[PDB]
Amino acid sequence: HWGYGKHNGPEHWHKDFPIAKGERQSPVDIDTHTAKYDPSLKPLSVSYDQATSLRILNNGHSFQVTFDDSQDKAVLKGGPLDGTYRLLQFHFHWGSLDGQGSEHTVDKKKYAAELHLVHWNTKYGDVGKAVQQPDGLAVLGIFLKVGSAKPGLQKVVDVLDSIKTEGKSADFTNFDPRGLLPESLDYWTYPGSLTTPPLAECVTWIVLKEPISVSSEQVLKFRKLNFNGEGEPEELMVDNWRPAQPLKNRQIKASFK
Ligand SMILES: NS(=O)(=O)c1ccc(NC(=O)Nc2ccc(F)cc2)cc1
Ligand SMILES: [Zn+2]
Repeated sequence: HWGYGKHNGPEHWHKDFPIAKGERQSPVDIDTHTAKYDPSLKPLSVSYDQATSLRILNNGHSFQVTFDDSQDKAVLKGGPLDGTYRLLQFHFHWGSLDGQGSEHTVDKKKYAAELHLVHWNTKYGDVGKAVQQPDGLAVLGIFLKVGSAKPGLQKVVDVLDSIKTEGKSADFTNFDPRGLLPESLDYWTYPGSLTTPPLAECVTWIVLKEPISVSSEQVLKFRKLNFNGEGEPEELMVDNWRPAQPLKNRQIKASFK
């Protein structure tokens, strides 16, 4: 099926998911001097104090930390959003080299990785229903640059050895995702899509201005994961990012000046 290689990568996805060429595809380049400050945008409300992490898992295209989304526990609200969105999972996209790896870009600049905190609109009842709606998901995107270590990321780094290959998972309870956030919650926002198949056009994107810094040792451990399953020819899980897509008839709004 689909992946990030030369014969199944982003240039191939449209054949099984024709919405790949749709009108609100993600990621995009954020042109900072074309994004307009919108003074009617509210501050984001990130309420993660009650977050309950469950598992960490290699799904053959990234690794994901999953949360209990059966109650309002870890929710995103405010910003451009109406209503309440529950945190379901987070995952990353990263490169083979530090100059590439993010999905969104900023004035064509690529960061070393990008964190996606995936939330779904509780008015649709379950995530499967939400992905069929134009306002079903809100993904909070955070850029990673290589510099100083991110202490809140180390517990994730520590366990990646135990989920090296596709299909492996581990208990990952009591993880606090607040340790992955930068200081500022200033943000760009636009309407877009999932960046992996099925590429559904169901996402309000909220991309934070301020990257987090992670150490070279931390991102190196990302690069030691495998796309393949156990026992099969080792292909390093690197460059699992979709490139920027046409902005088409969309405006990116900034919450800052
Ligand atoms: N890389 S991204 O845009 O943040 C993203 C987030 C979520 C998905 N996929 C997803 O959530 N699928 C899903 C559908 C129904 C379910 F019940 C659960 C998951 C794909 C890309
Ligand atoms: Zn993602």
